[PDB]
Amino acid sequence: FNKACELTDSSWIELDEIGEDVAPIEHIASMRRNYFTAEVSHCRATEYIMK
Amino acid sequence: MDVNPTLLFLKVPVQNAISTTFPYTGDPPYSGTGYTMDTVNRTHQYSEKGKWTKNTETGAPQLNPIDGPLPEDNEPSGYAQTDCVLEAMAFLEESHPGIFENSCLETMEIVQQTRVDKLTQGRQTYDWTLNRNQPAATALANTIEIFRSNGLTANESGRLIDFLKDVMESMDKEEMEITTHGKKKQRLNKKSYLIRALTLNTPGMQIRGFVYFVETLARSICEKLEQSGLPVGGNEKKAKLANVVRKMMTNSQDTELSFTITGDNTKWNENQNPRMFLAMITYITRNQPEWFRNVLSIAPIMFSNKMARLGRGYMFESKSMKLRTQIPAEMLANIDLKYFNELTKKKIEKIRPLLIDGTASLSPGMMMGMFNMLSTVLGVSILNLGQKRYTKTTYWWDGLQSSDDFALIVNAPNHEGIQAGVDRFYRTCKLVGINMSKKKSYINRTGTFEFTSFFYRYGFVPSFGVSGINESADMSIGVTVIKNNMINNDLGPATAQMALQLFIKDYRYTYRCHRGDTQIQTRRSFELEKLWEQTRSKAGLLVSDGGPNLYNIRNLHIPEVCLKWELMDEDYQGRLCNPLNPFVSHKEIESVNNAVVSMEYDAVATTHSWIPKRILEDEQMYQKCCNLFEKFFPSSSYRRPVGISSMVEAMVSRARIDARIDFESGRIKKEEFAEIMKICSTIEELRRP
Amino acid sequence: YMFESKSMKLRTQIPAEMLANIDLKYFNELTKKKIEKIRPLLIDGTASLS
Repeated sequence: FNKACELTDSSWIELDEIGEDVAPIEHIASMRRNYFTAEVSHCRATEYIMK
Repeated sequence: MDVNPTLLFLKVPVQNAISTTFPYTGDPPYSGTGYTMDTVNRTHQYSEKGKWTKNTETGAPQLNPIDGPLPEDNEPSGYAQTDCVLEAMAFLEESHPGIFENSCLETMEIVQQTRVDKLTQGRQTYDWTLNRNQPAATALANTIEIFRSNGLTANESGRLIDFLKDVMESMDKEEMEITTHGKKKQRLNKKSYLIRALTLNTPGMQIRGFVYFVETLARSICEKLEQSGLPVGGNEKKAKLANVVRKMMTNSQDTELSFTITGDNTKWNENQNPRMFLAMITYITRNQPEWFRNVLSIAPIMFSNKMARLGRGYMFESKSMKLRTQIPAEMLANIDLKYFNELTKKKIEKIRPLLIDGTASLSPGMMMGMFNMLSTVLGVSILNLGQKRYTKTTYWWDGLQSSDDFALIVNAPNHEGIQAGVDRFYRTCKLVGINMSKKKSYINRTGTFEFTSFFYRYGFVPSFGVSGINESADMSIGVTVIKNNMINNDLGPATAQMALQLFIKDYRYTYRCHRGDTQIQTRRSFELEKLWEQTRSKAGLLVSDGGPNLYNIRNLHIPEVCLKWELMDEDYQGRLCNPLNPFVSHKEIESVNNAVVSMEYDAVATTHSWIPKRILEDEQMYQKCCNLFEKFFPSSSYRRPVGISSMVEAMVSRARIDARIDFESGRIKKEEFAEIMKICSTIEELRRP
Repeated sequence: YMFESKSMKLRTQIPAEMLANIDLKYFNELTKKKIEKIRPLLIDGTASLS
C-alpha cells in the first residue's frame, strides 16, 4: 500500500474528450477535474488500474 | 510514513467521508442446502414452546407459537400475542381514522380490474408442473395448460381472481394429471399435489396471486402512513427523515431529552409468524364484502402450511477414486448418516422429523419477501403506540420503519425517562413479534443517525458503463444516469464529467467505435476509417460511428442524434435516419425506449437501434398467434385491442376486406384474389366444428 | 483597470498600484505596450512626469 500511494515518472491514464465548456459551472468542473487528474495521473494505483 | 487512510476521519466527520467506508462500487464477483437446513432449524428453535400439531391435509408436523409463553430472556423469540397485535392495529386505526376502510376500497378496484398477466411480471418462480425453476410467463403458461387438461378452465375470463378460483378448485381435485412432452403422463395424488403446491424454493405459481393482493393492500395502507418509507424511494425517504427529526428535536422546552436508536431487527424473517398476518388482515378487512376477506386471507393461510424444499443436496467424494455424487435432497430422510460430517450430522438429525417426501415444514416462519410490506405496517403499529396518548407518561417516541430498518426517537424529560422509553418499546416489540437487534443498534442523542444507508448528520450526505442493449440506447442510458445521479444523489459537476469521460471510454472500447483519426486497430476500424474520409463535417458523426463527443454537462439530457443535427451531413442524415433499415427493430410499445437495466431513455431510432442476438408442445403457440394478429392489425402492438369477435373471425374478415380493396385497386392480380378468397372460405369452414 | 471574464461571468478590478508587477497577459496589445513603456518610471505607485 505504501508503494501504491506513491507517484511515478509517467502519465498512466489517458481519458477521452468532453464537449466544449460554456456553462460557468462547466468551467469550474473542468478546473476541478483537471486538478484531480494531474494530482492522480501518476500514482502507481493508476498503473494497477491500467494493468 | 505508513499510510493509514482511515485516520482521515480524525479531521473530517465520518458521515462527511462515509463513501470511503463502502468498499465495492459495483456488484462483488463472489457469492446451498446447508443454509436452507440452518434457516429451517433456527426457526423451530425460536418457537420451541409451541403447539406441535399434524396438518391433516398436507400431513406435515406444524409448530404454532402464537399466544405462547412470554419470553424469559433477551434471546430472539416469536411467541407473539394475538391480543397485542389486534390492540396495536386498533390503536393505529384510531390515530389514522378510516385508514383500513378507505384503503380496502382502493384495493377493491384492483382485485377486480387486474388481469391474469400480472402473474407473468416478476422474476424466476418455482414451477409445480416440473419441480424446476422456470420463468414467470412460461410457468404461468404451463400451469394454465395443466389446468385446462384437468378441466379447470375458468381462467379463460382473463381475470386474476378467476384464476385464483381455478387454483382453489384444483386444490380439491382428487388427481392432477400432468402431461409432459416423449409423451409421458403422470398422475399426482391429492396429497402429493398439495405439498407441491404449498412449496417454497431455495414459492409456486399458485401463490403469486393472493400474495399480490395482500401486498397491494399493504402498499395502499403504507402510502397513507407517514411513518412508513417502504413504498417510496430516494427523495421521498429523504423527506420523512428530515420531517421527523425536525419535529422531535425542536422541543418546545429544554426539558425534553431527544435520543435516536438507529438499529435493525434480528431474524426479522424467522419470527414474523404468518398466523399473525392472518390475524391483522381479518382486522383490516372489517365490515367488507365477505368475498373480499376470502381473497386477501388466503396467502397467510397458505404460508402457514408451506413446505419449503431443501434444495440440491450434498456431494460425496472419495480421496482415492476422486468420485463425486450429489445425494439428492429427497433421500436425505432415508439414508445412513456415517457419510456426513459432524455439523451436517447435527443439522440433518434436528431437521429429520420435519421432512415429508424431501420437503421441509417451515410453518412458524415467513421467508424473505412475501409480505415485506405488511410487516412494515406491523412495525409502524408500534411506532404509533408512542404518541404520548397510549403511553400516559412523560416519554413519547416516533420514527420510521422500512421492513427491518427503524430510526426510533424517544423524547423524554431525563435519562431515566429515555431508558424507560427504550425498554418499553423493546418489550412491546417483543410482545408483538418483533425482535430488536442489540448487536447492531446504537442509541445516541438526536442530531446524527442512519436509516437504511441514509446517513443523516444535520443534513443528508454501480450504474456507470455500457448497459448493453444497443449503440444508441447506451449513449442515452449512460448520459441519462449521469444526470439522474447528478440531480438526485448529489453527484457533483467534476465527478459528472469524469464519469462521462470514463463512460465514453467504455463505450468506445466495447463497441469498437474509436474515432476515425486515432489508429486503434479493430474489426470495425477500416470501415470507420473510410467513413472518416467521406464526411465534410466531422462533428456531426455519432460517437457510435467514428466521431467526436459533445456532451459536457449542459446537454446531458439532449439525445445524441438531435444534438448532432445541424452538424450532420445530408448524405449522412439520409443513411443514418433511413426508415427502411434492415437493423431497426421494435415490435411493442413496451420496449420502444424501455430497458430493464425498466428505464425511460431518449433515442431517435437510427440504424444503431439494432437488437442483439440471443409442459407445452409448442412454446411459441401464443407468440405465433399474437404475431400473426399483429400482422393483420398493426395497432395491436400499441393499444390493447378491444372487440367481441374471435381472433380468427377478425383476421379472416380483414383478410377478405384488404384483398377486395386491393383487387379493386389492381395491386393483386386477380388470380391471387380468387386464391385468397377461397383460402378464407376454407379457414371459415374449418371453424364450423 | 477592470478585467471581465465573459466565460465565467466575473468582473474584477486591478488598482493602479499593482501595475508594477502584474503579468502583462490580461491586457490588450496597446495597453500592454503602454504599461511596458511606463514601467521604468513607476516609483511608489506614481510615475515621474518631469
